Amino acid sequence: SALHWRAAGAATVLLVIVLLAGSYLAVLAERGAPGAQLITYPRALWWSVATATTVGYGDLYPVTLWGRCVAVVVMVAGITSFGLVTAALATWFVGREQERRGA
Amino acid sequence: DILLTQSPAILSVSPGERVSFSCRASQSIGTDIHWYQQRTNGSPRLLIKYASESISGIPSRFSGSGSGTDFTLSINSVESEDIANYYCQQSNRWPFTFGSGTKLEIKRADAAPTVSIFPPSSEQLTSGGASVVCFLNNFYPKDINVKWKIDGSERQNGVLNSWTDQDSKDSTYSMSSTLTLTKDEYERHNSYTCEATHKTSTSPIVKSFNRN
Amino acid sequence: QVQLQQPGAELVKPGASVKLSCKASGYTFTSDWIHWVKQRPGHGLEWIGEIIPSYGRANYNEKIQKKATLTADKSSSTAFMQLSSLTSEDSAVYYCARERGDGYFAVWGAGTTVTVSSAKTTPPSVYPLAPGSAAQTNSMVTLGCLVKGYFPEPVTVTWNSGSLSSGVHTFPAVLQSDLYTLSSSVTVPSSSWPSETVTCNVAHPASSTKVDKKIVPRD
Ligand SMILES: CCCCCCCCCO
Ligand SMILES: [K+]
Ligand SMILES: [K+]
Ligand SMILES: [K+]
Ligand SMILES: [K+]
Ligand SMILES: [K+]
Ligand SMILES: [K+]
Ligand SMILES: [K+]
Repeated sequence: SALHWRAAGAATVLLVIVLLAGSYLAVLAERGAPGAQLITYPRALWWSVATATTVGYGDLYPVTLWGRCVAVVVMVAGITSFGLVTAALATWFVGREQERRGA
Repeated sequence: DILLTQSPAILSVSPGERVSFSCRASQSIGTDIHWYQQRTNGSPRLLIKYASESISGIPSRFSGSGSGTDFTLSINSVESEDIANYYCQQSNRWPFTFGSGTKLEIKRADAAPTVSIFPPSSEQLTSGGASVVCFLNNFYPKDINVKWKIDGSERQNGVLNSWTDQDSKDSTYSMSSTLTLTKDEYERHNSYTCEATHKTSTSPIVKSFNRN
Repeated sequence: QVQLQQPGAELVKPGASVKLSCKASGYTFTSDWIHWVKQRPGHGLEWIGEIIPSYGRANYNEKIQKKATLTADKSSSTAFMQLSSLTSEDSAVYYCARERGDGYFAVWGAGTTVTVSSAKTTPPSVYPLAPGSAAQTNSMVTLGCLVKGYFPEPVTVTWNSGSLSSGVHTFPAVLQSDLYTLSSSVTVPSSSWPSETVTCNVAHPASSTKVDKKIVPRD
């Protein structure tokens, strides 16, 4: 069980916790702001997933400052976790290519 | 804020028929619309959520449709228990909003009123009071008059009436006329009558009683 | 079981303030929001504000003059709405509902009737109502009971503690010089009376006074 596979794992779980706390904090921050649409958990969660993967359809978005802060954190956790996985994949490919070379 | 327009305000339909209520939003809200039912003196009751999703415990009679800005709440085969006020509410954008409401009304077959007169009780008399109550029950249409005649002479003082909204058991109406006199004023009179003129009978339905 | 419980009624003088309650029970979550709707007699529903127990944050309907203030109490599972400095305009039935963060109110409280006047509380007076001798009866017989001299609204009138529903009619109250008055009507088969009891239960929340009154034939 190599580090790079532990961080990836630890990053997927952590991502899921952020998605969830994100959907939660998002609604809490957005309710109260007139015209706001990020106001029910079920969709707030879909909003999160879309933001973490950075797809950002725009059908949903925070309009308050805290909502936006929650947004920044979700984006970053998403980018960091997905980048941590591709990093784990490069450690795997790089170490194995060494094997196929003898070393 | 979103504005849900619910028009017409009142709907008149014949039994067993199909009925449709409308809700209009100031702007597209998807299907984030929900219907509530509220009978006379009751609290609201969820009927349909997200415009079409059915709720458990609610007759299969109720169904909703629509998306965007136009939504409809239908009832397949109306019936007495369905008489009430219906509201729509939106969850699309904060703050949640309610419709002005729509009252359902059924039109049944004419029904003559069942009159009943009551002599004040002794427990009340013992306290310097005398109220002669008269009930005009289960009639239709709701239009009806009640004439009070004391010892042959019509009366208008002290008469307080009260009508009920269409009953959700049989779609009819009922009224209550109350003449409040003191023990004294009551003592010096013999017969009290209560006349009811209604569309079903040219001749007024009467009911009286003598103090002795 | 009744998930939200509210006080049948509350009386308040102008300029004063009251604190309503809504104790919840059943499947409670952290995602739960408790809402408060205001309904003036005859008019429709009106959203006042929301509060999330688990976090304790509250939002109010900014379109209307802000009079309410929401708070909660985790342990007891009770939400509180502090309405202050009221007028005639502020008197109506105030409901509370539970919303599970998905937008619709699945369950509502029985609501609390709130009256804003100076007139003091006055328990009702229940007087029987049995026919008169000359009253020739048929298959059905109509009985009833008069509730008057009370304040403020409302009053709940039952027949045989609920076992008797079919045939009841309870007319709306009438206000005459700071005292409401109303009559309820019951209609059972002629035979069944008075062989079988027929009592009218009259609860009046503003004075904590529920009273019974059997309906028997006259002298
Ligand atoms: C990381 C951002 C803080 C969490 C959101 C708090 C919202 C408070 C409500 O106004
Ligand atoms: K992208
Ligand atoms: K993108
Ligand atoms: K995009
Ligand atoms: K986009
Ligand atoms: K777009
Ligand atoms: K667009
Ligand atoms: K990338």
